[PDB]
Amino acid sequence: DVVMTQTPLSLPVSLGDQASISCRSSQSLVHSNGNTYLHWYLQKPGQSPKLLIYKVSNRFSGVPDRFSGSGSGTDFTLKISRVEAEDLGVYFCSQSTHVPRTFGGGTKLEIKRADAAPTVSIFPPSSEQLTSGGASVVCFLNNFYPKDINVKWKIDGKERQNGVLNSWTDQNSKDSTYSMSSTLTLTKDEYERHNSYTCEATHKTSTSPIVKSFNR
Amino acid sequence: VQLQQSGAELVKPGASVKLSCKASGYTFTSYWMQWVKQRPGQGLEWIGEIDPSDSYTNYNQKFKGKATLTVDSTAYMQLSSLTSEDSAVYYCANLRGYFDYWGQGTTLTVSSAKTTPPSVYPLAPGSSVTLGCLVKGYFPESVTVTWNSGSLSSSVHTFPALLQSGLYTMSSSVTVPSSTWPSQTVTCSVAHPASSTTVDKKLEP
Ligand SMILES: O=c1[nH]cnc2c1ncn2[C@H]1C[C@H](O)[C@@H](COP(=O)(O)O)O1
Ligand SMILES: [Zn+2]
Repeated sequence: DVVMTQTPLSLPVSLGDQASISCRSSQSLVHSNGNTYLHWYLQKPGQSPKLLIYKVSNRFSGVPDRFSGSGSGTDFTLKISRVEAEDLGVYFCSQSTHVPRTFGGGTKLEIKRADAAPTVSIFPPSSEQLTSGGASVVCFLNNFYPKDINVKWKIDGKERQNGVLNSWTDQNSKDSTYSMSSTLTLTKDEYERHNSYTCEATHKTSTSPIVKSFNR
Repeated sequence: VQLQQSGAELVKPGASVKLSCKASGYTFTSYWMQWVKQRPGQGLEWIGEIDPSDSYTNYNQKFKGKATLTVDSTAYMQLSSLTSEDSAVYYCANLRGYFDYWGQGTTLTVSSAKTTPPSVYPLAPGSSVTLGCLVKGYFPESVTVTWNSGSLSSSVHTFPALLQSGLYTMSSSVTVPSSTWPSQTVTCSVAHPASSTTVDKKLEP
């Protein structure tokens, strides 16, 4: 099996700039028939991979010429001349000179953009959920950049560490920002014993923590 | 060309599964059908190919013991003696030069856990109001949340599911102009195919 190694694993790049993605094979991809079957795919989250370039530099139907492929033997380059928001995703190089067909590890294109502070929203457990004895209090930290953020839950001033669940979205294909939802899970009983529930976030954009709160 | 693929399958360890690929938009017989495997956060693995004019079949050694390719304009692939390492998305695809067409893939979950429908809870509380729906306690994965049957898509954020006590839980949020809610109602729709579930939740203050 030919091993394909891509460089790099993550590539941060501003809009309008240029991106170069590399791919090496453990051995020559030149078929005895003359052709070099090296290809490039783009996989956008939740979608099947889509072909960009086949046989090093020919473009599939509809692919624009901002994308070009180059290289030979064992070294190959995929070039994106002017990165656009919709280019984010993972790029895979694949070869079919040798059997079995093989793929690279993938390179995730990350868009660099201007810092954006998160817009925080706090929500109390719905009556429907209370009704069944559960009590999840949720926090949405929307549209921020960079992705590095920190969230703390405080109940009456006390910081609650256990029972919290955090999930981030992938970079937004439209504005290049990130989002995250932090959920604090308690029983109806514990919840009803206190008064204020605080969602605190510390992100590059503030110095002073961003705080959203609600008093039951 | 279009290659229609199942979508999801939940199977018990040790059992066998048979996935299907429905080919259209081209002469089925003209191209060799392929199969690729992709595990959640990793790269891709090639499995094998079959020729529709006859049934000559080639496989990668790693899957010699797991896959049995057959055809019909439906191409089939059968895995066997499944384990949690088989939990992955499988794609059927025509991979030949510029004739490159993939199917949407079938998310295959190998687990003993029982299919559990989700409980949907509405999340209600400037110039914009962010509303949401908490979808919790479901299995297997694969849930689609849409706002106003999908006509409200501009400000929607879908947060990936997480395991909380052997059961998944995720959320979705939508942001609308403040003056429009509660004047107009926004309702999130949650579909969980695996358990034939489609529950709508109206967001009220
Ligand atoms: O991906 C592939 N890997 C190896 N050989 C191929 C593949 N596709 C086509 N070929 C073959 C089949 C042909 O006789 C020949 C030239 O066809 P072409 O599709 O132009 O590369 O090489
Ligand atoms: Zn208290």
